[PDB]
Amino acid sequence: GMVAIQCIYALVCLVGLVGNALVIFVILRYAKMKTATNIYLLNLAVADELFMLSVPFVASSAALRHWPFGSVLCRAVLSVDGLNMFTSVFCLTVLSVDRYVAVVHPLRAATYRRPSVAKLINLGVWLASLLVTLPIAIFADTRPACNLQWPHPAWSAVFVVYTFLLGFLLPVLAIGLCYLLIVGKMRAVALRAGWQQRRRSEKKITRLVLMFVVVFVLCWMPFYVVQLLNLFLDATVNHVSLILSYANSCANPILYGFLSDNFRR
Amino acid sequence: KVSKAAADLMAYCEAHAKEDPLLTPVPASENPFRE
Amino acid sequence: DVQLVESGGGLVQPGGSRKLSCSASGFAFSSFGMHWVRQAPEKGLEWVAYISSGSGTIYYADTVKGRFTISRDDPKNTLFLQMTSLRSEDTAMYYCVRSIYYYGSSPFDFWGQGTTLTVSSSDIVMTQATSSVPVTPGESVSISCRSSKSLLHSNGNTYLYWFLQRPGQSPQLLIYRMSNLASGVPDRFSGSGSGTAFTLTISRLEAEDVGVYYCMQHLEYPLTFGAGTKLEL
Amino acid sequence: LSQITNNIDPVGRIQMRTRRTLRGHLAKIYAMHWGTDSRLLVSASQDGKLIIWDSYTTNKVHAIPLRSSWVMTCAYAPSGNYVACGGLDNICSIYNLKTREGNVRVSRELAGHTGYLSCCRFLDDNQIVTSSGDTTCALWDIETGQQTTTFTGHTGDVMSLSLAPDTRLFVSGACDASAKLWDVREGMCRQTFTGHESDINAICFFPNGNAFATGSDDATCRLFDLRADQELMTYSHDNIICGITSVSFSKSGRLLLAGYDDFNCNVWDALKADRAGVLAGHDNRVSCLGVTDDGMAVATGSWDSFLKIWN
Amino acid sequence: LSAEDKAAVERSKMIDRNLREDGEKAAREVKLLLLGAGESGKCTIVKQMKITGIVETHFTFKDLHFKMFDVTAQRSERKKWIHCFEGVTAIIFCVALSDYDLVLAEDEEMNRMHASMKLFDSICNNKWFTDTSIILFLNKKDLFEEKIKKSPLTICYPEYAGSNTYEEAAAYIQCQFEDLNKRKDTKEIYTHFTCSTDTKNVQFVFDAVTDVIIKNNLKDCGLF
Ligand SMILES: Cc1ccc(S(=O)(=O)N[C@@H](CCN)C(=O)N[C@@H](Cc2ccccc2)C(=N)O)c2ccccc12
Repeated sequence: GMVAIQCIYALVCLVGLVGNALVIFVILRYAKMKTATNIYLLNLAVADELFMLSVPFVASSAALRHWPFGSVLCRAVLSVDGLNMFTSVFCLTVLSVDRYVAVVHPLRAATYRRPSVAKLINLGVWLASLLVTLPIAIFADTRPACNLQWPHPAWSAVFVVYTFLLGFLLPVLAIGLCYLLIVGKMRAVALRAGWQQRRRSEKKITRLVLMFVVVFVLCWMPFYVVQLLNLFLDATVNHVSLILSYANSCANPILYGFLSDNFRR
Repeated sequence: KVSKAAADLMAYCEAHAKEDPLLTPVPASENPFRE
Repeated sequence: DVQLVESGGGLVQPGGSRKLSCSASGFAFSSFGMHWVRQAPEKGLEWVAYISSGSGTIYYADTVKGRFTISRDDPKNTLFLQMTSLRSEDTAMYYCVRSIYYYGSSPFDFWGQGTTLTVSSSDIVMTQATSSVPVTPGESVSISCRSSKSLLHSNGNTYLYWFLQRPGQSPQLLIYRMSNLASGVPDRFSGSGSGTAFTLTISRLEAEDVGVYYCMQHLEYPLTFGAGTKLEL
Repeated sequence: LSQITNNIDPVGRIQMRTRRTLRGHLAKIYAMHWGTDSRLLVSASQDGKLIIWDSYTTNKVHAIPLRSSWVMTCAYAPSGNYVACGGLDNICSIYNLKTREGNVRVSRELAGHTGYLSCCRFLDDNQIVTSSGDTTCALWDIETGQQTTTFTGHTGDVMSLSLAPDTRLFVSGACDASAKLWDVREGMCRQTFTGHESDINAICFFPNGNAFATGSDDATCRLFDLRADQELMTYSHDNIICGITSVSFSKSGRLLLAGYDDFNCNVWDALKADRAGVLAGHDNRVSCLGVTDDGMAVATGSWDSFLKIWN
Repeated sequence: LSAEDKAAVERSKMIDRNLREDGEKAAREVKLLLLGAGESGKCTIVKQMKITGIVETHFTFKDLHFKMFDVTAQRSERKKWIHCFEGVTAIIFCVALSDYDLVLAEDEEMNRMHASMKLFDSICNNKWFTDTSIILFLNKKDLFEEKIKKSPLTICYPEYAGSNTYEEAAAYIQCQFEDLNKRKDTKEIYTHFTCSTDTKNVQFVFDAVTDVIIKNNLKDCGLF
């Protein structure tokens, strides 16, 4: 049944479009790039909209069972699609490191949270993402679908696991170690200041830092495990797997900015 | 008499309104504040 | 008490270096742009090098570009001028001048004593059309100067500086912005002009006004001084 | 006076465009002052820095490191040589801008007051009127540093000051809803100004010299005279439920610049008390406001470390 | 033209950089302010520092700089200068436990405990210190326990009836000062026992200001 699959496709695009349009509004009109964190939030905000530049093509081509646009543009739309998902991954990684160094080492982060360095490291992960994205250009071909073409299965196996570690495994382990050390020392400060009982503010943080990690897994890991099923499948497991993966960057606007009181104020 | 003392401001505001860039429109080239 | 003393007393042989020093006292050496002005015996002044606060903007003259090197020390309040590949035309006094740049400032206020170094043997041209005016005190004296380019800018001010050099002493500023006298100068020097022609009138001349006059522009680098109007009694 | 002035009316909507925004501060701005040259303006912030801004190029002429970060007032002398800064420390450290050195050196400190210094204004290079929080004002010197004349007639804490065009008599309001026209020659008030109900916060003279505006924390301004002393007009409106932190006039004395603390300024008609313009854009409550003597632009300062220039 | 304006901009950009570290040096250090009425017992908090207008004190402890401000004698009303301190790390309070029996020598009708409690609510419930934490100290705990074995303690609170013991009353009045605050969802209130004996309570305020700057760092990250 492609009715419910096509219905949630427009739902992910519509709910995320009004979400990113609100994030862009509340940042450049109230925050106006105050420090590194609001600049990092602006990075994924436009990267999500850059990710919405590809969702109208994937949803319509899925109903056409393959890619009828061409070959010169498909290699470009898959490059930017892989670029934004690498950008969104690299953005949340250094931001979690930035959130880690800001609460643990306030005196050390005073020299790294500058608006100057924030803009250099913003495009610094952009050029680093193309460095991990350009392999999609070295083997870009269209053999009607429009997927990647490798000469040997061993090359296709070592490639999908290369982006699985540096694109999924290592970054989700970084945000998990950064967030755990944030709430780890925050609880240590609670025991030292006399607040042995877990206050409501720390419970709000531990649920928020856990929600960021748990959603990042259940939205990207289903996308990574089905590609290994493509390595060695069903015709209904790839359609909704991309839907929940596309819903990740669509729900991120209402997850990072709406829940926090810093943006809605 | 305070009624005509209030009207004394007319002799100072209506006579100095020509050299007031805030009340009268002024070109942007004459003003040092330009983009 | 502002003081700019230089060191390195001794002639240099062509084919080496001297690397003279210049210390500062009585003022914040870190917040002043240091200038280097040369003057051969009975010759016009000429700008050499200028460094700003923090070694940010370091400009050199086309005569010294690629040959001389300037280095300042804010913690030491000492200016080191490394001079290599010297020749006979480098024989001058090497005046050191401080300057701060803002609206209403007085650039080129204090001049150093300078080191008279000798050697073993486009740009805006500032012309004065007069080199010597022998005039005894008793009447007013007016000295004019011309420029290759009109010094009238868009903001409104005209960047022009007058310098008087007494025999055996260092020059000092007379009027900045062509209409504003520096600190410590009585209201006798009145500067006038429009674009290219300028005028410096002295109502009453004393023994303090007898010297060589220089009309320097601060528009483009290298800076150029006037021809030099010497006064006689 | 609405029965008089039948020839005038609110001139449409005064739309002052934001030309310059002074950036560089990192704390809450609390005071500022202009000059006749209308190019250099002083500004005081809670970061302990006194900056001499360039109005036309948005550049910083001087950066004076203040000893006390809790500065509440600052003045700019007409000679452009000295600037004062008073605060909670009650040390009106008058600095010297035009000096032989590079750094700004303090000329004279004034530590004779007991209450918090609220406002200071330079009469000339020899006399300066500085108010304080002990319900009194005093006239200070520079070369020696004393109180030539101490005005003790207010029951409330003084907040702001204002100088006349001739600098021979000045009005000053206090927190007890009372303002008094003090004299500099003999040194005592002639007639008080009691027409408000809340704490008077801002005081500014009229360009003619026979009137002055008063701004209290009851969401309204008033215009008093110096000859008959009776209220002529009230800048009251039900749309304003906030306080007042600044008030000023233009060069023609027609458009009253009222710096209300509701994140936006208001350009009121100085003759009919009608809303002519609303200067919006500040991200925090405004505390200081000043119109240039030339009348070209108007500088408004808020607690968002931003100094906006309106023209 | 860039003739001399370039050097003027370079000079402005030079002090633009210099003012940036000064703002960062002031941001990494802790800025504290203490209040209190007459006989507030502030001699304890100002003595642990290593060292008209208000008094200011500097002291560095545990590799962290603290900028504590002493109000002292200010006859002016706080309404006109309490908004200047909007942005301090954690405002300090010093209430005297020996103020329950002695009354204020102003009108012979107001108790010192009620006057200090009225000042605690006036400082806490305002439009400026909603986010800043309050660190109140119970000064002179030995003088308080010496009088509680002779006084019923009902002088301050007439509706109270309990044990006349230090550990009981120190905890009872602690919850009492934690009920006059209405911003229980934004700010935090700390309580500690300070005296000449068992001194060096700076470890409490050090862990307290560390909790605030982290709460401020969490606001910097956008997590609250
Ligand atoms: C683990 C892994 C597998 C495959 C690719 S991948 O190089 O194959 N590209 C992705 C792009 C998804 N955002 C893809 O699964 N794309 C679909 C859906 C689609 C996308 C755009 C247009 C049309 C259709 C596809 N059938 O091509 C990856 C690319 C980058 C990182 C990891 C990848």
